Amino acid sequence: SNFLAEQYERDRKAIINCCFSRPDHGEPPNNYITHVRIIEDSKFPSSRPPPDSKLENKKKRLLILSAKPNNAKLIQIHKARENSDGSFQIGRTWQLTELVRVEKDLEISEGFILTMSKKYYWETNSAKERTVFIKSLITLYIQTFEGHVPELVNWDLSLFYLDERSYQRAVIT
Amino acid sequence: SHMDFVAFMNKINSINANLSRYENIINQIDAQHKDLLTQVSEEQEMELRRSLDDYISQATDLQYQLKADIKDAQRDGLHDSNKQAQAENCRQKFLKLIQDYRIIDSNYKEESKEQAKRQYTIIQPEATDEEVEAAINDVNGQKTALAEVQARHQELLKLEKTMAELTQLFNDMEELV
Repeated sequence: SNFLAEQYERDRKAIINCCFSRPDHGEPPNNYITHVRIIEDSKFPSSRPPPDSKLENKKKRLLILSAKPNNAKLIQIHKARENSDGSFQIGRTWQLTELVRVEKDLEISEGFILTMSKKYYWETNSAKERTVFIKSLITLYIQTFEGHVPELVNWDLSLFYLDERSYQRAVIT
Repeated sequence: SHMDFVAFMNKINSINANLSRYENIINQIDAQHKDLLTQVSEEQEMELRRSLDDYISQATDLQYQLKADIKDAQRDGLHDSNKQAQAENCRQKFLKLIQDYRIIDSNYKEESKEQAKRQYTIIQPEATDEEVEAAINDVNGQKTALAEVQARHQELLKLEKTMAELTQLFNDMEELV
């Protein structure tokens, strides 16, 4: 009934407990912002997987947005996974300034492409989860880099409270 | 009830009136920015900044009023689908204009930095490109060109404060859905 929101709170509490609670050796940990569950195809990581990609290729992962503790303007993107014992663990980290292009898959309601140095194809579990997370990602970018946006491909600009006029004035291109 | 209906619609009409009023102010600010980047006399620049400061002040006041009226209208539509939709529509249009204002001040900040950099190459012809960027990015070290660098430096600080206000207002309105 209300499983989506309730599982988001469990994931949030567990992500914070496993990844954003113990200090390093030696700032305090980063500050969690948001996350989303994703499907990653290990054979087709950079483009839309063909329909006949076997299910063994599909891996359960998560994308996480966080901020450095002493600088709320330094945002990082993380890819995480659930270990066999249930612990969450971050495996890959980008700086938000690396995000250059964000594209919506016109044929798959859950798919999207993020471009840093490489292209990364992922899918959310549902169509609504792609809309909410990408809105959070772009909104956080405009706020972080003072009215700038990465290149946006095939999105409704009103999702980010933009129009064609304000997008052209703000895009990094 | 009839009177209950026009009461809520009077709230929506008032919000929509202040919304278009807010949009005009934002465009007047953008125009004052671009006129201030032209060659103007001292008295002409004082007149332009008088209107700009007034417009900025009106924008802050309308942001307070739109924030309160939109939140109040949303509470009136907690169990009425039609009231909820109209109030939500007002909330989305408000956020789009806040995004316009943020982007407009962002453009002006860049072009004001580029003007301050080119104005720093005159006061220090021997200074390198990196020393120019480092000097403009506050702080370390502060002719007609000297007063403008100090002026645009104090203006960049107030632009960053205004854009921080818009970020806070933007997030205050997102804690509504």
